[PDB]
Amino acid sequence: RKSTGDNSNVVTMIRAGSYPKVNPTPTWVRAIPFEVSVQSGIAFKVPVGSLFSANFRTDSFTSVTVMSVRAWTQLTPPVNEYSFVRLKPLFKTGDSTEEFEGRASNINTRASVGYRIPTNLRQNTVAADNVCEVRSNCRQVALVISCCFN
Amino acid sequence: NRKSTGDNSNVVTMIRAGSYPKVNPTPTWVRAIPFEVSVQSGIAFKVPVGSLFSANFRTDSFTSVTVMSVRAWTQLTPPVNEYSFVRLKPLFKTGDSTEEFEGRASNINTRASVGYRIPTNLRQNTVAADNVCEVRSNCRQVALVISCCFN
Amino acid sequence: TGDNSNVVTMIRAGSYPKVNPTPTWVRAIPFEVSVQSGIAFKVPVGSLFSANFRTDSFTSVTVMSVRAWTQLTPPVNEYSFVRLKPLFKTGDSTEEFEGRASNINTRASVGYRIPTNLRQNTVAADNVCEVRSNCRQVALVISCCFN
Amino acid sequence: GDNSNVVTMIRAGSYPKVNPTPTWVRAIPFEVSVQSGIAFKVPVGSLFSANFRTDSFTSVTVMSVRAWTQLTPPVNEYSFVRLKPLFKTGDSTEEFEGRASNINTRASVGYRIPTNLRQNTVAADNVCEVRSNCRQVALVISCCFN
Amino acid sequence: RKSTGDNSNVVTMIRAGSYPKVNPTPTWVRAIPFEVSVQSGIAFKVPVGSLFSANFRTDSFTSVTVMSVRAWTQLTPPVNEYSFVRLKPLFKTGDSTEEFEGRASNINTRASVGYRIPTNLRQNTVAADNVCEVRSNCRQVALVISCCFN
Amino acid sequence: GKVKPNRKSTGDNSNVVTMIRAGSYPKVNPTPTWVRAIPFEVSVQSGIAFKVPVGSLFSANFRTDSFTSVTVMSVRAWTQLTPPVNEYSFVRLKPLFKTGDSTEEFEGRASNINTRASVGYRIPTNLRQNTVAADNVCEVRSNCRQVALVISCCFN
Amino acid sequence: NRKSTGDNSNVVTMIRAGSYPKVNPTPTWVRAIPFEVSVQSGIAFKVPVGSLFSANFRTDSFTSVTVMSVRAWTQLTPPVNEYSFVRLKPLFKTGDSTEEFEGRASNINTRASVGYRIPTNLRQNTVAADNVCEVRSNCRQVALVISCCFN
Amino acid sequence: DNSNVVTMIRAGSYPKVNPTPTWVRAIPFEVSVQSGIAFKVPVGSLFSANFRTDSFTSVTVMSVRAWTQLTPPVNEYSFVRLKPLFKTGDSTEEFEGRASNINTRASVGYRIPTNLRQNTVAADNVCEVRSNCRQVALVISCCFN
Amino acid sequence: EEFEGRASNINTRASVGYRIPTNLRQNTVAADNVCEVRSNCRQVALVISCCFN
Ligand SMILES: [Mg+2]
Ligand SMILES: [Mg+2]
Ligand SMILES: [Mg+2]
Repeated sequence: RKSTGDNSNVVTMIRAGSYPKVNPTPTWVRAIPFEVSVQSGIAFKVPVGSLFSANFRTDSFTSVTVMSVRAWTQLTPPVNEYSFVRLKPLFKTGDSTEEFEGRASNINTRASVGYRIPTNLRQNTVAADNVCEVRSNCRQVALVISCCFN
Repeated sequence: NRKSTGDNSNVVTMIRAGSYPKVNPTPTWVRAIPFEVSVQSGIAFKVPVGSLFSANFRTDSFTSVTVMSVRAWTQLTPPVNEYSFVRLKPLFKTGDSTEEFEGRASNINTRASVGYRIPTNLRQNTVAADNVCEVRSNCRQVALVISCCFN
Repeated sequence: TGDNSNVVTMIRAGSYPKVNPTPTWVRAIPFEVSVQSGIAFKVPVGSLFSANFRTDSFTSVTVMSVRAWTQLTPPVNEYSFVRLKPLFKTGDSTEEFEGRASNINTRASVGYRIPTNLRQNTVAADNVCEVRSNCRQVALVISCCFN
Repeated sequence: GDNSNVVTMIRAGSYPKVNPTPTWVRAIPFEVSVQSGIAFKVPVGSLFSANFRTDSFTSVTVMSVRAWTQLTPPVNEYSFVRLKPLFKTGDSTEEFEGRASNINTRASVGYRIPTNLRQNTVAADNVCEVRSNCRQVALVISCCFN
Repeated sequence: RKSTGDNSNVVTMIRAGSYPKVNPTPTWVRAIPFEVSVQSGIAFKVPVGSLFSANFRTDSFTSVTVMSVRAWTQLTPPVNEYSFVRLKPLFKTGDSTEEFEGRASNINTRASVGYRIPTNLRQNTVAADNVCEVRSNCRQVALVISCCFN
Repeated sequence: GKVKPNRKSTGDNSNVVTMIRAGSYPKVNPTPTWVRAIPFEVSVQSGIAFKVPVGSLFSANFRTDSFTSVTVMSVRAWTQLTPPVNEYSFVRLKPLFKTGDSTEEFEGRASNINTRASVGYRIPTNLRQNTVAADNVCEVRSNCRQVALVISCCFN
Repeated sequence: NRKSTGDNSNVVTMIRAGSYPKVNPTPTWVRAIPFEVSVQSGIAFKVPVGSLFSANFRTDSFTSVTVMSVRAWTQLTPPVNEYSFVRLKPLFKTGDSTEEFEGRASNINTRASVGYRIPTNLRQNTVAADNVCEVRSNCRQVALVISCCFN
Repeated sequence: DNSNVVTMIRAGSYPKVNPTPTWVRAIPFEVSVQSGIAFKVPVGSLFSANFRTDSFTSVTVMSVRAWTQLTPPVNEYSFVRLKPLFKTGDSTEEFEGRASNINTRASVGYRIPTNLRQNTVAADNVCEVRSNCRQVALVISCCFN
Repeated sequence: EEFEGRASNINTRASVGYRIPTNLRQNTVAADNVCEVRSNCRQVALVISCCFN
């Protein structure tokens, strides 16, 4: 039968009022997953521009406030080795020297690690800027960046 | 309660991330899209859903949308001696409606406003080729604010 | 003790309200169909739009539940029965909701409710369901929302 | 049951009492033209039309009448509108008047018909006299079609 | 009288009454398992018709309301890669763009995605229709679709 | 106990597709069992019992042609046609079992000629084994030439 | 009241019967059937079900019976110097058992008894041709008492 | 108890037995009746292999119920009377019942008090039946012994 | 019924089983069979909870 309260099955009028405040191009909190190629014994600078793309619905943005960064190895490690990945946060005001590392305990398993950016270091970064250096015995690294597009 | 409320520190801190989660590069997005449409005095006007997908709204990677409710305002002044008015007639691919949700301005200098909610049992996707509602008014332009889910 | 005035009273009206000259209408529409022995009859949604029901002004409707009764006596020695197979534009069903009489002189009846996820609009060209019966006519009472 | 996502059987019983032409409580919006200094008699027939889904009715029990000035007033003047209820058993002499305190704003007033006077009216009957300095008055009539 | 306040070991009479409502062809809520072949870099469209088959006892149905969809990689991934799988729901009233993706964190383990269809999109579907686009680096994906046959 | 409160409702619902963080591949079964009330009719001669074949339960008309076995739980019967002139309808059921047929004659008679007669019987749990198309459910005697059955059973 | 000292009356009364009820001229009747069986030394005797069906038990009208529990007693004195004993090996059409539920008398002049219950999942009907169990005993006769459900 | 295999019974002394016990029943059987003529129902009708009671020679009747088994004469509503009978003395009641729908059975029954519940053999009569329908259906609650 | 079970790790066994309802727990002899077994693996290992009698 379905209820009649009221009635919940047909269009109903909305007693709107004054025109509100609008914004066609609002912000957007997201977790952007993407991968990068990494060489052995060399750090790779993760460019912020990768966060802007139609593949994420974010190419309408030009700046992004990074909150946290997480990385997983995306390919198998060398023979006899265990996957490992490292993150060195970068900042326009001053690059860091931390090497947040994670090593797999099962060769067949990924190695993972992340780092949170404190509030006092949460600013906008443009495509030209770099998020962090990535090091890994695996040739590709899977990244998942929590950030705020604006 | 209270205290730290998480971490609240001044430098980067490690995250003991684990197994690669479930991700989605192209998620959904619930939005309130504002956009205008020109109208003539005496003729209805079908609002194309294709107006909701546009780079002006960041809703450009989408091809389908589920509309929840529609609200309309007269964007321009009415003719001389008249009070603004605006009508909305919901439209559905399964069967157009005959409602004419109408609102009128009680002050000539003020907008007319009206809107309608779409019940859950009629909230299916619409693409660019589909329509939303017929709009009537004595004002030559109508401002729409449409609550919908992009997917 | 519950009566108000005996003369007209003023209404301190305000700003012109939101109005709708053509509202919706939740109804229970009764109508009959003619059914042949052993042949299913597609009930046309267009039957619901008619001045006989004050619904000639609608072109769409949301059906909620369908109830059916046999309108005429069944064949000799037989008991009445009636069957409803829901029909949907998105995918016809194969259910055969059947009710039977226990007294030859009595009507057979059965109905089916439509879940909220399948309650979209239908126009005259569409069909509600299939009807089968040993009786030659079936009386239906369709609960529906005109809009 | 609502939680169901498919059709479910109904164990219907006796053929119920039915009515293909039921009644309907409505708020009917429409406008009427008015000349300066002349009262206009509102016809009940303006309530029976396929613009209101009511062309299938012939009688209606009016409950309350509300009016708003639909067009601007004369220069220098504030809008006003009056209503004199009319009844077949004897017209009234009240002039329920409302005025706008801002020239750009509509003037509004309405009256309630008491229970004892809520009888049917037909297309030839008249609801009330409308007076106004604006040339068109919008009316909303809460009534019961039957 | 059963067996004196027990479960009884004998047939017992039922005082049946009027002939009830009946339905020889009732609805059926099911969780259908089946596999689909997926190649590299291309999306496969899952045909709703795969749900109608005598291998699921459902060849008597011509329409079905789908509720949820779960995918699992059915074969091992390419050398050095971690399995993954994506799911893009499809609807007649408007295909979606979500690429619900799930990856494996162990090369020898499956990757699992799943997505639920809201109620307002739970309409029937026939064999000619489709359910979703499947992507995966594995040559085959196992699917378990929770649906309602009617 | 105290199952009185609570509500759940999946914490309300939404309007768009949502991800499911599925896990391991579950256990599955493409050809599961099915509990059913199967309605069908059988023709009866006057004063001659008719053995109801179990094979009637397996038919595409009931969506069960894919089953070759079934466990019967309860049998209910109704006279499907009018009785003889001057007679009140009646129907008898005699349960049949492979391990030993019964001699019961569960009988129900109409108290109005225009009305159906009805009766049914319940199979105890210690007799609810499987049956195939060739086996029989019960005998059916009646004064009406057709009997309507509704057999509550579990298709496996 | 009414008839003055009714309810527990010494007179006939009227029953306001209604619709004709569901009848069954051949119900089931659960029983405890006592009967004897002759036994030879060192030889097992298969007890036939068709010993439950006899006008001596009013059961000549049944053809099938569901056995629930079997009980046995030595019906004649045992050999010289011996204590009575009796053994039961349950038999089933779905598969014969190998148990030997045995009893013995602690006084030579006293009967030896024993029994076994049939679990629910094994309580199907049995016809005359079938067997219930095997009986062994040093006494030339055993008395039985079977709890069974005729139908 | 709750198991799936035979279990032993620690039986004791041989118990009291009875191979031919009593039996409480609700025997149904039909009898022809002529118009304006009462029919004496024979207790013998209660002893038959159709009821499994062919082994009883006596029975204690407790209550008798009757339903018209065939349709009534044209224009007439069905009815049926019961007159209890006893060896110690026949009664003169006529517990009557009349159908309120020509298509419906007429029904009436009577209950026997404990002081009149002695045994009756085949040659004994339970009651006289009268009706306008040529056949009457009887359900007798009785204790076979 | 075809009660199936698959392994989420290639190196790991796939497992599944079925319960027999009380009403179907009769005796079975050597000639009888218990169930059919299908598998892509060449050898399957069983564990049958049963009551010998
Ligand atoms: Mg790795
Ligand atoms: Mg005005
Ligand atoms: Mg009669």
